[PDB]
Amino acid sequence: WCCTVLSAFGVVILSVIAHLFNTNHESFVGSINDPEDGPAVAHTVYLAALVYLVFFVFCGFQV
Amino acid sequence: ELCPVYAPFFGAIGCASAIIFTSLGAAYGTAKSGVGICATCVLRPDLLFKNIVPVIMAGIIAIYGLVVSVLVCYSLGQKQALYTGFIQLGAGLSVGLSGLAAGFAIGIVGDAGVRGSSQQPRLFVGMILILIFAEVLGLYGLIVALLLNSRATQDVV
Amino acid sequence: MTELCPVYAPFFGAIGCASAIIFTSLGAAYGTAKSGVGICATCVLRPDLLFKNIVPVIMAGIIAIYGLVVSVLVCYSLGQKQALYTGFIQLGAGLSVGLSGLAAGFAIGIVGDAGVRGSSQQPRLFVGMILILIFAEVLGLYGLIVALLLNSRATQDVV
Amino acid sequence: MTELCPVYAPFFGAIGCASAIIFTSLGAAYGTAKSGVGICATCVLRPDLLFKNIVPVIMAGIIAIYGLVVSVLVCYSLGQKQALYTGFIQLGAGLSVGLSGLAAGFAIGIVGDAGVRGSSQQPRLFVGMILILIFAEVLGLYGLIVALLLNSRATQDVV
Amino acid sequence: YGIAQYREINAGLPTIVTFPFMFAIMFGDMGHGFLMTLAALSLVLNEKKINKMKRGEIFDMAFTGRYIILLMGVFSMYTGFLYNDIFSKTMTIFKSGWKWPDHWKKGESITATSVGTYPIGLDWAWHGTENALLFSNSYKMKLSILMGFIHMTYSYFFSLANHLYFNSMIDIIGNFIPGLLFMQGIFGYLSVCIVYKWAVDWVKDGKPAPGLLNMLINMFLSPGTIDDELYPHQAKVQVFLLLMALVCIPWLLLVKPLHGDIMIHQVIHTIEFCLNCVSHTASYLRLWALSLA
Amino acid sequence: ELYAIAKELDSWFQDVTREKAIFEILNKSNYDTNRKILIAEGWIPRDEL
Amino acid sequence: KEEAIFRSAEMALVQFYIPQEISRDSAYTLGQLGLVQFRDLNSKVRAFQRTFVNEIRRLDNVERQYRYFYSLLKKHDIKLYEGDTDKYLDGSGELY
Amino acid sequence: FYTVVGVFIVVSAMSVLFWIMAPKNNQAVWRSTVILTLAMMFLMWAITFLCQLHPLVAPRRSDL
Repeated sequence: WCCTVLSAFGVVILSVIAHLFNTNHESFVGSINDPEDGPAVAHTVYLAALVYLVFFVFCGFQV
Repeated sequence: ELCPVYAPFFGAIGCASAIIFTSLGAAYGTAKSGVGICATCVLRPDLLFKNIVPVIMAGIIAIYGLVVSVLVCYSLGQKQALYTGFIQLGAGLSVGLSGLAAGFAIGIVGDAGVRGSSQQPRLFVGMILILIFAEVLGLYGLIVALLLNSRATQDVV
Repeated sequence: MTELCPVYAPFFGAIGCASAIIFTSLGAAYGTAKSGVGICATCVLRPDLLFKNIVPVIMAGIIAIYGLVVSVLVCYSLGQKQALYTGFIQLGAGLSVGLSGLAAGFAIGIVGDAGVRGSSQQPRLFVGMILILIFAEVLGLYGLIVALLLNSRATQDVV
Repeated sequence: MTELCPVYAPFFGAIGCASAIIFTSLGAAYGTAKSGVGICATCVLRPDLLFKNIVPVIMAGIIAIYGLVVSVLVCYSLGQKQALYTGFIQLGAGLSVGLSGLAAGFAIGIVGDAGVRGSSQQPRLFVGMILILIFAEVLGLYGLIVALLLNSRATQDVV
Repeated sequence: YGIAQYREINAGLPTIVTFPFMFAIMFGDMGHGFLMTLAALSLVLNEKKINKMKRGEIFDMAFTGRYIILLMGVFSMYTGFLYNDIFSKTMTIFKSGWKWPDHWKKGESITATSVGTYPIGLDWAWHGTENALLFSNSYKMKLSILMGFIHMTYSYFFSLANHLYFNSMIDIIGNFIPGLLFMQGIFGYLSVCIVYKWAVDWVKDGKPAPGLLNMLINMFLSPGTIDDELYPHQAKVQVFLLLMALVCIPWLLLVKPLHGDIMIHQVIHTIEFCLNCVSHTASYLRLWALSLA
Repeated sequence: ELYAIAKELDSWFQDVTREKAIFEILNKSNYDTNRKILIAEGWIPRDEL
Repeated sequence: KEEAIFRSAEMALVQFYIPQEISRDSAYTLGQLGLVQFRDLNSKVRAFQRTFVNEIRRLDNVERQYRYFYSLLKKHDIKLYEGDTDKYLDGSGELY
Repeated sequence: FYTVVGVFIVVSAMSVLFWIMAPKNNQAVWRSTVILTLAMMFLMWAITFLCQLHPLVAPRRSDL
């Protein structure tokens, strides 16, 4: 039951940060100290959002 | 000549001590308050949330230490005048040791207050008032640190 | 720099500010700590005196205010090009006021810690408590008088 | 060695890098030791709480991780001809995280010990113990903040 | 804290709005505020479910404070809108008013020119800059001091209304006007000169911006010792209202105990009031402190 | 029997607690059996008398 | 009209004289109304010699019996059968 | 910069309007919360806008 709301907010947070990364935004990438490689990190964060959605389905199926 | 290579040493030590001494004061305060709370709330669980107040408004001392540390370190410089370093050291010592005194007072006052409130609840307001007057000490230390560091770059040559 | 105004002069001024505020805070801390322990131990049975046994705590706060005032007054006479004189005189004033405040805090804390139980067992002793608190506060008053007289002597006739 | 990059400059940086991990380890060890005494004495009677009352031990481990992060980041910034400014900054960061972590370990060890002894008979005090442990942990977190920001400020704009 | 005895004006009414906004000022963040507001909202819609069940030692105080945290989270929405950080990360909804140079050197120090102004909140160009923290310290300093002063004025006008509800003809003259004049002449003057300092374009006007705390305190040290006056006739204003503040003390000490037997209470009340006003005005800086924390 | 009792035990418990409070207030009054038994005083808001 | 509260509303001290027969019913309806604070009248008379002590102890005994019944209920597979409805009925007593 | 003053005028007009047009029942709490909410919202926004108005310092960045 604990994983429910955690994944609930995690899906949204991962999706929005992934969109910002994929849009090549100044506040996240562009700086030398930043990882750069926007598409790669965006794809990884897409995968993280997908797995959190998987946990959502798995936990909510118990209801 | 007014800018020795060792000038940033005083500023660095001031910035360090501003969080060190405040952290020790807040740590003793939180330790004494927490042992008091968990020694009293065993016999009265439900008043836990109200008895937590010593811990919070003792950790305010560490908050003061952190904010002084940041507002001092953001005045550190490679070519800072010996005077800037000394003023930063003075502000750091002021806030750190004032917070240490405040932590001592808050810790043992909160311990006494939680022991008292374990019996009857009207002591809550009184222990608040006393420990407010204890935390105002770290407040004054914050004041002194702020004004010293504000002057620290007034007319530096 | 010049021999009258060495580069290490601000040490004494900054240390005077720090010593004043720190030692006054230590005195106020011991005072409020002992007084608060006394109050929370004595009005747990008698909570209706609680709002008026806080006087020693108030006087400890007043000592802290003494320290703040002297510290800011010393701080706003500082300077990079300040005379050795100014540094040492501010150091002396800060040390004097801070240690006098420490003594006053010790006295207020101890006597208030005694007097809270004294009053809870006998109400008429509260007047004596307040008189002793006044007498102990006048010590910090002397400390601040010394500190301000030194601060006044600090800046005039400087080179 | 030049004026701004003396031969003895790496002293302060190396001892800061060390003192971080020493003092954080001392705090973590003290906290772990008192928490372990508490856990053993409290869950010899009530063993089902073993998996739960272990949290202050992991919190002391987090203090150790704080020290490790500070030390490993300071170590990389250490350099042969680094400015003595960087050395002083690294020493200050190391002390500011290490002593803060030692104080945090002191507080969290005392609180965790007493709280796990309290939780032997009354189970709802667990949440309050956790909250007070968080308030103790945030002190080491503040030490981490100050150490990291000094470390970042150490290298930038250096002769 | 205490029980409001009768048909005076209490503090319970302004609390419902001052409490959440002070917390938000000390807490401003869309992220954490959003989590806490969702917690409150999920504790509000299921109210009927919770009314018929015991919250328990996890949600006891939360159940009691079931609605406070809701408006609390709304004010957190506001403060995060102004303190533009979301989980300490700044949003880009509004175009920045400050433009970087067209050719920034990789690794070199880069300046910014104020080519515009940000509608609401701090300009997002401030995020991730060395001077940002200082700018934020100064801005909060002043924000916290103004908010705390205005809270003091609001409470002291509550004292005015309390006194005026009864006859209290001696009480108002003895306490309100002298204390109000002292408090205004010092701290409201500080606030208004802060606001004017913001209003005037110091960089564009050529005049250097005077030190705020010096302009505060050289009044108490030596009137007229002004490095740069905020406005014409500034030193005359200094000496005038400083004399006014000084004469407030005999006003606050003498007029109320007249028939005095209550002079002992009056003098402790006066000294307590002045030191307590300066103490609260100082304590208003820890809104800044919590904000930075 | 237990199922029947549980179907109305809460009602009787709440009621009997209410009469407990009622009798506590009754003793709190100035009752005197030598005359009209019950007489007392109370604080009421004026705008609901 | 409205009687909202800035700090308080003008409240009155009212004395009650009531007949013996309807005293208990008046107390019950006042309690389910719940609007008046009774000041001290017979606080001098200590607890062991109050007027209504015998019915107080009888109600204490029946409360102990109810606690015994609830102990049996928790020992068995039933708990608060009327809790859904009885709680509402007691709550519905307001303005009723 | 009189834009903040104009915002003050409009928010004060809204507050003064809602003071009278507040619900005629539960007047106290509703009126107080709405007027103080609007006023203090304006106060904080005015502080922020005036701070961002005429900056005294310019940011330093060593990265893109």
